[PDB]
Amino acid sequence: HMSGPRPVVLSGPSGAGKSTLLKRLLQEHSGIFGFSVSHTTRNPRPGEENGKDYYFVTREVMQRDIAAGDFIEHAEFSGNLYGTSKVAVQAVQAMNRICVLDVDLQGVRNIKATDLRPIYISVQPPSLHVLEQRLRQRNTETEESLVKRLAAAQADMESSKEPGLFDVVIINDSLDQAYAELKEALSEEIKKAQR
Ligand SMILES: Nc1ncnc2c1ncn2[C@@H]1O[C@H](COP(=O)(O)OP(=O)(O)O)[C@@H](O)[C@H]1O
Ligand SMILES: Nc1nc2c(ncn2[C@@H]2O[C@H](COP(=O)(O)O)[C@@H](O)[C@H]2O)c(=O)[nH]1
Ligand code: ALF
Ligand SMILES: [Mg+2]
Repeated sequence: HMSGPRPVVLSGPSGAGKSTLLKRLLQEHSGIFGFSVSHTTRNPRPGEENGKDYYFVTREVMQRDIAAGDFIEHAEFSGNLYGTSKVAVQAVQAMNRICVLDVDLQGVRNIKATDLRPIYISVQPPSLHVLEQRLRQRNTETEESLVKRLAAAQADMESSKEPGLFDVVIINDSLDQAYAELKEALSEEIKKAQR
């Protein structure tokens, strides 16, 4: 489906601030944005809610849906499966809202190959050390997956500099500043959606 406004793809390393920024955006502008609820096989963290943060499913269920053709894209990240189902995006488009997707770098490259035509925004930590500090001060991950996520962060941090890959790169040093720059990147779309 290509009806509705231009979608927004938000990416960046684990722990960079994607969820925090998107939660703020959906709170302030709940009438114009909607969140694509991805499927994942990873376990929920305290406070996460099925059908809101993710559809938390088993690998068997995820695989059956993949085999059925139910996903726009999927990827393996730090030992678990993640994916954007067709219905997750179509539900937001049906409501005439701007669909916001939170995906990894593989997901960005996957979505580039679709007809979705989004704006691509990368959210970056000030440094890898701040990232690790932020990730560990949450400690929702095993050491093994913290290692994998810190490695993927470096690999994907470099690609944020790839010309033409992202439309905007936002360094999340101060959350208030990053959130202003998020809305700046979307200001024309927000104005159109409001009028
Ligand atoms: N500007 C900031 N300064 C300090 N800590 C932050 C900032 N933004 C987010 N955090 C913290 O960093 C952690 C990771 O943020 P999160 O939004 O979960 O990252 P992601 O969704 O990109 O994996 C969270 O515990 C959050 O409270
Ligand atoms: N490719 C892809 N990546 C996703 C999807 N949902 C979440 N991710 C990504 O998977 C990584 C891990 O997410 P987390 O486990 O921290 O919630 C993040 O980079 C996040 O953006 C998805 O549907 N598709
Ligand atoms: F989006 Al994350 F760790 F919460 F990469
Ligand atoms: Mg997150």
